[PDB]
Amino acid sequence: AKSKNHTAHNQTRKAHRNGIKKPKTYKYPSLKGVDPKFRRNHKHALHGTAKALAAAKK
Amino acid sequence: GIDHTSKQHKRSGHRTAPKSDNVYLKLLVKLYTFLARRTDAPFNKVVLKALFLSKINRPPVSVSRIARALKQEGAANKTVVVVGTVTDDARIFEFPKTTVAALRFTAGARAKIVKAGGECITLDQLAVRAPKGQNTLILRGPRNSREAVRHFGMGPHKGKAPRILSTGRKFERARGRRRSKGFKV
Amino acid sequence: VLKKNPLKNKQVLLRLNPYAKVFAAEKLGSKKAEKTGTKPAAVFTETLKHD
Amino acid sequence: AHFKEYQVIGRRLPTESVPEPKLFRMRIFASNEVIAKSRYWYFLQKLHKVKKASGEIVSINQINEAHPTKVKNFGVWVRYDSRSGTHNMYKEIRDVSRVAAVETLYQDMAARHRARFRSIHILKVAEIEKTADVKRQYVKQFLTKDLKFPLPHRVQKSTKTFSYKRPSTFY
Amino acid sequence: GKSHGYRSRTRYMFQRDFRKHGAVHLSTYLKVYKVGDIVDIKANGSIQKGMPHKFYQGKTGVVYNVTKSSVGVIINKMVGNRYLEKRLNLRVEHIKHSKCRQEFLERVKANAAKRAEAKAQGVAVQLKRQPAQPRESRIVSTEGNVPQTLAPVPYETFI
Amino acid sequence: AEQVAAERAARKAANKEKRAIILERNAAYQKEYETAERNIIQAKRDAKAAGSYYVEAQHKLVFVVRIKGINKIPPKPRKVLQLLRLTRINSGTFVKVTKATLELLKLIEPYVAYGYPSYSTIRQLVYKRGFGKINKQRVPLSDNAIIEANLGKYGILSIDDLIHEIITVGPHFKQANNFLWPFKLSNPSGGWGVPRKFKHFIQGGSFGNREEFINKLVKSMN
RNA sequence: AAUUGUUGAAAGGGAAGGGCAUUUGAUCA
RNA sequence: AAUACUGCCAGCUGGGACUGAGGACUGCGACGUAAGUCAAGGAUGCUGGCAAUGGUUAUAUGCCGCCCGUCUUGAAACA
RNA sequence: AAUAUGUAAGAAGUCCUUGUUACUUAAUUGAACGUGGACAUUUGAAUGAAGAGCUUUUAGUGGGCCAUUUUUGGUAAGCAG
RNA sequence: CCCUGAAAAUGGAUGGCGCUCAAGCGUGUUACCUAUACUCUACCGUCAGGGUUGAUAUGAUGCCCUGACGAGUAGGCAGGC
Repeated sequence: AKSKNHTAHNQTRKAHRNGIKKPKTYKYPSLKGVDPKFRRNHKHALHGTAKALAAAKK
Repeated sequence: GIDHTSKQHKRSGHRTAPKSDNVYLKLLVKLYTFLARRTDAPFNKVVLKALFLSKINRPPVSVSRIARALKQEGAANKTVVVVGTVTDDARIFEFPKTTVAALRFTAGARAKIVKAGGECITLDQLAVRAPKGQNTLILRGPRNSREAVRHFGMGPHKGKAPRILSTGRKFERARGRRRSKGFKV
Repeated sequence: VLKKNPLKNKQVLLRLNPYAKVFAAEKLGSKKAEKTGTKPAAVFTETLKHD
Repeated sequence: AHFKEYQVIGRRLPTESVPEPKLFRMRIFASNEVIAKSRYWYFLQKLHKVKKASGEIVSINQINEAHPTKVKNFGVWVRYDSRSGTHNMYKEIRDVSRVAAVETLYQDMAARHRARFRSIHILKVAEIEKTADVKRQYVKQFLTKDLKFPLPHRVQKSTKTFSYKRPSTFY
Repeated sequence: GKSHGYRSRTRYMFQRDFRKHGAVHLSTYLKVYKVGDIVDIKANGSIQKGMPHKFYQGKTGVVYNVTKSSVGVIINKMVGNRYLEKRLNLRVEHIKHSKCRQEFLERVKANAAKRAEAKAQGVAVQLKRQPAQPRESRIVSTEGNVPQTLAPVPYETFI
Repeated sequence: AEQVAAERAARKAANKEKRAIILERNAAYQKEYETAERNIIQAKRDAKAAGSYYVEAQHKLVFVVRIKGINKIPPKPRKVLQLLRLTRINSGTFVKVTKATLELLKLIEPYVAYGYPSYSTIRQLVYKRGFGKINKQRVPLSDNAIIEANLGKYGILSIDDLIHEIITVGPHFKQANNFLWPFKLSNPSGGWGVPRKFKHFIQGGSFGNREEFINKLVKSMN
């Protein structure tokens, strides 16, 4: 009793019933996979500029 | 026939009129519907829409949260509006004088406001004093802080609170959570 | 309550277009053009019948 | 349909490299201006490297017969694609106008060689001004002097589905 | 059985061009890559380290990470009924700059220059591009360009 | 409470002023139309007389009607039809001629018939089956007040102004066309004139570009 | 109710039964 | 000059069929110098006949109409 | 080649000045994040959009077939793929 | 175009009757008939956009205005006997 193995029919219609959605983008992207040294120095620089801004403008 | 580009006879997906059978709530809903229909202030429409929210969509607002909101610049002389229930927080010690309008008030929160020097009014009184919502500030509680939303969206490499009954050792801490017994999540 | 068709109801046509009265009065729908006469060039005349 | 002669003059799109492109004119028998332009473009992109997107029509006009009330003999050279191959023919028609002559030729070819309008290509239409170069007997037989031929077995048309008298086909 | 590997059916894809084998020209290593730059991906057969997959050949992506000799590219891959982001680290060799972005910066600079110059007087800046509008009216003169009559040629049996 | 007469008189005065402006603008538009038509005719005449040929500018506006049902349609042409607002059979829209629009029409040519419209048929269409889109509703246009209210920001305040914007493509042609609901026409009164609609116009059918011949079909269907 | 006998009414050229509209017969506000 | 063909008329008019929804006024227009009128955000006036029309059922006529439920890509099947 | 296919066609942008870093550079030399300041008609190609985005739950489904075109096995098949 | 090639078993199929300057064959032009298709109108239901506590007067889940749509197995939801 053989049976049909594989077919791509109606798959495109099934995927298009719920429209294919582009990923939601944000102003600040994820910081994973980035160079650890760059991330550490970015953290230090961010702390420094936050402190400078707090000291300057209150 | 029409090659429809969207679903036919589809509902708006929003809740019109409360699902509850509270007579006082329906009366308040009618009053705010009249306001939002015969006025131009978006505050009335926002309050009317929030009045239809469910229990899970209407989390309680604490007196500490009210004080934190009023601590903002220029918010000291404003009327707090909570569409729901206002609870009492024992972790705070100094409550400034204010005017909070909400549907239901916890006895402890009401006592705290009365002792501080404020008053507890209802939505009808708030509407009477400010028909257009002048000098008001709407407060909403944390909706994603419920314990039932942590389990939502569970999947591998997500860490989304697997649905369990008991907690401790040998309860979903075996293979599938450690690298020593195969794979980690 | 009901849509009345222009070009068949004169009242609705006049309401839509106030210029309709002037158009009808001046009979602008049948206007005689200037009686100018030009002769095609011999080149075009020969190209028309050139087989 | 009722074929009409349209002469179309076209040219390639002007370019800075070659200003004032050459103008090509062709006469086509077509039902309307759209068909005439389509046939003009199709014939142009068979002898010249041109296309509709890389060209334009500067003029299109309708040619009327100079003497449509005079009976003429027309010789038409045609090339057509049959069920097996392409063949060239020369047919002689007798008509008062070129459009009528080519319509008769189209009906003749579609009825006798099963060639459709997509198959018959009009190579050339000319008028034989001397009644001595005709080489077709079916045309020559109608140029004889003192031509009198009767119409035997005349068939009449009746407006009623029943007739009370036996019809006669005299004439 | 069946074979679906990391380099399956790339015989004509991961292959150097004709008369272009050997080492790589010393220009790719001198290109500066920064975060946010849009680059294209084209695998090179000489270098087999950091080679991209078959799907990511010819795709265009933004740069999100800079390493010693590599950059990270974010590529939107269509799986099922959604687009998923893929952060893949590739060597400098199998990556080239995209000229569409450069044309965009050039258009932006011209856009700002025109916005300054035209608005110095304030008349019809028309900073937006337009498609190919239909051609306007024109007059052709048959001075030395008399139209030549053309007729279909008879069928020929040339061999 | 006797000020009703005062507001009535003020409303009448404002309406009369508005009607005066409408009449002046309509007269100007009619004069421009006559001048343009006569200018084209005489330009053709001088070009013919001076041993030359007058190449008319390509038409900048077309009318496209759908002659095919909503069944057995490939997905890309179906999407193009939806983007062109042709979801019912015997539905027509106006299209400005550009490269993008021409390539769009070249894709759904098998299911539509399009051609260059004339002023008379444009006016007849707008007068008879002219419907606007206000609050996502098909409100019929039986007065210039609605047109002015929904299009006054673009300088269009009357049905004649809308017709002018349709015939002559201008700065606000996109908004003018978007404001108008697609025209739902009926089957032709005198018939399609061909035995098989789904064949090209050169091939003897309604499918394909009809150029100036679209006017007769549009008026028969309207 | 299935089934059966009489009375009263209708139909019946190798089926009956139904729907779209009407004539005729019986009955009905 | 006329005529054939195409396109336009915010040119006129003859004949026939379907429809009468809405229910004191509200608006946009026209005629009328002005009263007032109108084919202008959905039909009224007059007159005639009866106090048969029409509802249910049976037969007849023109057309259409395969046996209910399940399995199946496929049922009415000689499943 | 055609068809099919990715990316860009802007305010999450561009430009001027200069604050931070434990990154880097011979070096205030580059990189990131910034503060202040300038550019709203025509916000940067056309068209469209009973609005778009996001979360929870779950019924049934996991034997298909046929039609145009491309095409495998087979001589062919209302054959299989 | 037609003819020989061209022979299968109950009695039968351009549906048949039948048709011969066809009612057969190719092409060109008009008129004519119709789908639950298209345009308008009347009614029902659904959805969307709104008005209506200035009342004796009640059902603001009530009333009214405008626009669009209405197929369907398994299955889901809602309103009702």
